[PDB]
Amino acid sequence: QGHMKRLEVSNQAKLPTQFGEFYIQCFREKGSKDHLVVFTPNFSQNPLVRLHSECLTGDALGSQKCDCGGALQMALERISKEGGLVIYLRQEGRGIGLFNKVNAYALQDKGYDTIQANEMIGFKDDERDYSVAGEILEYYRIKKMRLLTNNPKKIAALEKYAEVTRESLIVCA
Amino acid sequence: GHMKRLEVSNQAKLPTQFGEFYIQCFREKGSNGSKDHLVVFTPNFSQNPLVRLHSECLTGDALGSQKCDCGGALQMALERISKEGGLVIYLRQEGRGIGLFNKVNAYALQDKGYDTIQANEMIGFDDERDYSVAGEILEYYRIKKMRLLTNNPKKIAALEKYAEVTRESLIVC
Repeated sequence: QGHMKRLEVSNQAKLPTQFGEFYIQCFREKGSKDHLVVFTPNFSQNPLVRLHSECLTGDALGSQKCDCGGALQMALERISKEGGLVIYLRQEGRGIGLFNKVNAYALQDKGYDTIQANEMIGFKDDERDYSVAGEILEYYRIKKMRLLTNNPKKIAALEKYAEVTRESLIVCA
Repeated sequence: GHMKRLEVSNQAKLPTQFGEFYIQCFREKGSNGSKDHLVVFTPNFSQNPLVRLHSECLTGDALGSQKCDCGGALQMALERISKEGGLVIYLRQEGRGIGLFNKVNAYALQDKGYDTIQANEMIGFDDERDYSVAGEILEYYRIKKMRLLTNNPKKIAALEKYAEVTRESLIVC
């Protein structure tokens, strides 16, 4: 589907998974990051949408940490039963990346407290931008949606691209 | 703290559905955040440890894909190192070093029934994966002998340069 302001869209492809049959489609922001949307063949005019920030440990390694453990899996189970999309953004560790997140873990392991840890690695504010997700929503022509999130910054960002109903994602509560 | 090509994080504990691992991030110095390689390992592994040199594959690794290209491979390797002792060296080299965007387009061509010669040409496909950073990781952990869980002669051939390698076959499908 071509390009829209340094965002390239791949063809869609079938992906059979243990959760069921999805389509996937890559959105390459050129800079340069390959985001992915995973969607059920049919979804409604008010689909369940999960905006997921990459978390390698929870997503791929079966982490049991509450930071992101089980979250991707829960979202894929939910869109599978109910229809919808997962918008998989490549923004590991709130935008500061895996390296720093691993050091944050190791600081936690040694028993530093939250503020000491942040201070030592350097993480000031959450550096994530979600406007790229807005473009993906326009591409699929989603006007209203149920967003699976407990993050008001994600809610706040997407409400200028569509009508958002919040829905909580409690994996670890 | 640096090495030759890589910067190394602190080691961090990761509790997983497979057992308790340690993880350590190896970042290519002067990389944007897209070369944060990760080693996942069991505490105090042997002198002939099981090693999986894993090329990032989002669909298999994170999305529960049932495709034989990479479906189940990461899970199998984590189950195995947890029982036997060892390491997964997770290299950020999605799509044979060509990337996720191209991989999804390659999938879409297979969906349409193009044959393998046709798909390659149309995608613009050489296997661009370098494994020499895995060598520095092996040197860092002082691994001079290993059982390499793979069916790829190029992975074997490359790691033979740094250590004595015994091949172990990976059977997922």
